[PDB]
Amino acid sequence: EVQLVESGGGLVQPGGSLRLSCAASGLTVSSNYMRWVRQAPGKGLEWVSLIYAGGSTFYADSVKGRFIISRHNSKNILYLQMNSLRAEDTAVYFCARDLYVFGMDVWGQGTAVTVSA
Amino acid sequence: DIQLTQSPSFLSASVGDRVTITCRASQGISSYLAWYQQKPGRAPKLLIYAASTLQSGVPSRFSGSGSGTVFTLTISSLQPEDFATYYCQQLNSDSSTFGQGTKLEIK
Amino acid sequence: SNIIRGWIFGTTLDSKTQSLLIVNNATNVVIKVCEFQFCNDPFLGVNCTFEYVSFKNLREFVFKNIDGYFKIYSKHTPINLVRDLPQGFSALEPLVDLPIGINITRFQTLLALHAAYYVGYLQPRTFLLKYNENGTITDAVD
Amino acid sequence: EVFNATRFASVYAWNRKRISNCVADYSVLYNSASFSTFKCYGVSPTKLNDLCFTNVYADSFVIRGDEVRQIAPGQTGKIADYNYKLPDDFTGCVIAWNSNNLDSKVGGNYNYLYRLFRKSNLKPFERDISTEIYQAGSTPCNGVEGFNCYFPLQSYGFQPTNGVGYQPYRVVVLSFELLHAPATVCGPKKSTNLVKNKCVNFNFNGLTGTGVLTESNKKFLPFQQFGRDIADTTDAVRDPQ
Ligand SMILES: *[C@@H]1O[C@H](CO)[C@@H](O)[C@H](O)[C@H]1NC(C)=O
Ligand SMILES: *[C@@H]1O[C@H](CO)[C@@H](O)[C@H](O)[C@H]1NC(C)=O
Ligand SMILES: *[C@@H]1O[C@H](CO)[C@@H](O)[C@H](O)[C@H]1NC(C)=O
Ligand SMILES: *[C@@H]1O[C@H](CO)[C@@H](O)[C@H](O)[C@H]1NC(C)=O
Ligand SMILES: *[C@@H]1O[C@H](CO)[C@@H](O)[C@H](O)[C@H]1NC(C)=O
Repeated sequence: EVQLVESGGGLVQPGGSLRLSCAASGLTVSSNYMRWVRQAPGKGLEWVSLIYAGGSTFYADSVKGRFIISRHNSKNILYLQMNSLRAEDTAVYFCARDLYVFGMDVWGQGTAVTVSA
Repeated sequence: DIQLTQSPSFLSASVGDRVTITCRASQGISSYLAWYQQKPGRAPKLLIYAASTLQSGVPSRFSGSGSGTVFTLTISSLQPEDFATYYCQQLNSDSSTFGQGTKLEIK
Repeated sequence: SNIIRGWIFGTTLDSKTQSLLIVNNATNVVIKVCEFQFCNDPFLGVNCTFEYVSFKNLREFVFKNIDGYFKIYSKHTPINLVRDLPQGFSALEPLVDLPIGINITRFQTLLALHAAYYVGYLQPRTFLLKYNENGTITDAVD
Repeated sequence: EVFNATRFASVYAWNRKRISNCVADYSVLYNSASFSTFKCYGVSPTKLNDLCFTNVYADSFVIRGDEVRQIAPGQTGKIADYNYKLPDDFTGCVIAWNSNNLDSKVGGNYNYLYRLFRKSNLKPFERDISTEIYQAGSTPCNGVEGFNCYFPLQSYGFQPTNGVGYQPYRVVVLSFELLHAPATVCGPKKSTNLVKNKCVNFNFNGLTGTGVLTESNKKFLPFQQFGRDIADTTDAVRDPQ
């Protein structure tokens, strides 16, 4: 069927940059609405950033400017760059599907990304 | 911005009991609200998308009602394995927020 | 009986590119710019950028394009000589100054089928126009 | 009449009307208080009447009120890209107003559709009226129960009960272009009350002469616009009004 694998969670340093990786099977990253939503431990989900099929990147108010997203065409792998991270950004990020109004279907598996110094 | 809040966010009920989860958005979003189910240590799954309807593959026991600033998640048959954290999100919005979330447990 | 019924003004005038079209009907005067495909001898039975709506008889005309303006002049003096255009002088008053903007290097005439006509060519020549007291041209010398 | 026309095209199939050979009252248009949003980017509405163009295009469509901000030059978004894209350099105005009582009804307003799904952004001033069945097109079998493919057109959810910003706002965006062609649509021309027998500076269709104007006796030819003297000095003008 279709399965989304999320990877790239690990310890980083403030002001660093790590490449979050998401592998999607059965979906084309070119014509899909990838979105990133994180889940802090002991807390609910919260939106992070959104990218349209053709571009037009969107970011949350808290992480505006700090975060940059750039999906790669090679094997429809979803990517999410991080910049100027903080200790409060530790959470389990998740992948998204293309449905904007018809309701989401699947996420990524999700890996916790611990940020501290 | 549009903010969402679920009450009472902590409800305890037994099996085969009707439970209503309300996500009253602070700002009008019409019927564009999606219901999710986030089991612990797993990824959430959608139950109702946009207006009151059924996602392909979810049990028919899940239903919803209400539109605008009021919503209600209705479960006719409360199975023992549907107790998780439920989320509400504005589907037709550029900045899609998430609800506080409610906790379901064995009474 | 007004056999002449229209004019064509276009570089290609065969639907290849935009060409000025003048079609004259008793109801109204018709001008378009749309592209039409016409045969070698189009007979009349008995995208558009611009548009406009407005042998006793001799219908003189002068068509010219300068500064992107299509100018039409005319004069309908009665002629009692059926052989050739008569000796005499009759100035032509302007009718239309529509800014077509389409360069014209070719010309054609429309006829009706169930009748002579003349064609001159203009060229820069200094004239000395004599104006009447009422403002009309009575005489002119090259 | 286009603004007061009952029928308005949808956002995806936005109507394109070519306005030529007339005059538009931009002063009156800006003076109208019915417009909630009146944003001009190319020419200010005060000087729009003075500014003279040659071709005007009117795009009539109905969008959700929250997308009015997205409808703008150099703007990104679902509506701003997938079905109505504007150039980075813009010469025109954007007009929006409330339309809750006009088109929104108790029942669902499905007459208006939006390009929810699209493979890539559209070029400015380009419309995609093709109601293609499945945007993604992963498999050409055209299955009814699409999994990776979905219908790009979706009906707007309109209800007067909400009244929060999701209500439809009628938005029309103009485009003024200079095609190096003589003007057809230009601003209104203010005509002052003419005064005679008084030394008054005058401007008759660009004559811009100075002198005292008196009632004359000479009779022009009906096509002749202004007189002249022997020394090529203007000495008689036909009043246009
Ligand atoms: C008008 O001109 C057209 C030329 O195509 C001709 O066919 C037609 O008979 C004329 N008269 C009317 C009433 O259309
Ligand atoms: C009208 O002329 C042709 C007709 O095919 C084409 O270039 C286009 O549709 C239009 N062009 C211009 C410059 O208006
Ligand atoms: C005149 O015709 C030439 C074609 O040889 C064309 O390039 C030019 O644009 C035309 N001029 C006008 C004013 O249409
Ligand atoms: C000039 O005066 C009137 C003006 O309409 C005209 O009828 C008359 O024929 C003209 N006279 C001459 C001598 O041209
Ligand atoms: C408008 O201009 C025409 C030009 O001939 C003039 O006759 C008329 O009196 C003017 N005013 C109105 C109200 O038509």
